[PDB]
Amino acid sequence: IIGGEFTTIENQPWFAAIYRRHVTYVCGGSLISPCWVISATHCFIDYPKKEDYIVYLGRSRLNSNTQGEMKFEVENLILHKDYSADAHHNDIALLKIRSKEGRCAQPSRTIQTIALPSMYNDPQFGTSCEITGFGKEQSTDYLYPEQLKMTVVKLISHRECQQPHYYGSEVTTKMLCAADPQWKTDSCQGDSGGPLVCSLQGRMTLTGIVSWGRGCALKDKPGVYTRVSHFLPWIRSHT
Ligand SMILES: NCc1ccc(C(=O)O)cc1
Repeated sequence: IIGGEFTTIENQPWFAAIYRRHVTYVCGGSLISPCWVISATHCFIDYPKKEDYIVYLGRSRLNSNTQGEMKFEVENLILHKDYSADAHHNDIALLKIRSKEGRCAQPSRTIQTIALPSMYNDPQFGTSCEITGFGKEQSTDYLYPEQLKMTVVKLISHRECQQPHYYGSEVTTKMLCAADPQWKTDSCQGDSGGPLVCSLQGRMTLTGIVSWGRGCALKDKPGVYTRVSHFLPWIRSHT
């Protein structure tokens, strides 16, 4: 996350930190139900083996065990069959979580689920949503922040993101663009699979999943996100 502010897991009780054994940080995710964390397929396409991943819930730091956190193995890693990169397409994945004691996640003050959107129901452009992650704080940074971060970004119309000086055609209607009016804050390397949460009808909804973007916080190059209300049939069936 470029710019923005620091936060703890209580301000995003649904944020999941995903890691890979041969143990490093992989991507963020979102808990949509006790046994399912939703994320981005490009995060796992290179190491499809569910056995190498570890998922945490209620964790606010990248390399320190946050009090009250739950650790989970991936009982199942489901990647979207129609995925394709180069501007990732259908960048969505589902991870079924299960602890060593074979249990899923149990809600607490630091672990809650996030609601999915109603079909094809997205806030109007210009709406302010938030993004969470352990991503880089600066494009030239080598390290990832140790503390979780979040920032605000405004939804951009498909017509506006469609423009050439923007992302041209790389962006599809199954995608949502979001960015800062001054391009001073945005998601970056390490924030993928993370949630784009917007308030829809007075309800916090998982509107988008960090997917891709040209660099970070650069003019006319918004962050692109997998449009969740366009993959509900895929989510319900697969869960
Ligand atoms: N602004 C979206 C975005 C998400 C992820 C990356 C990246 O992993 O390198 C870059 C940009």
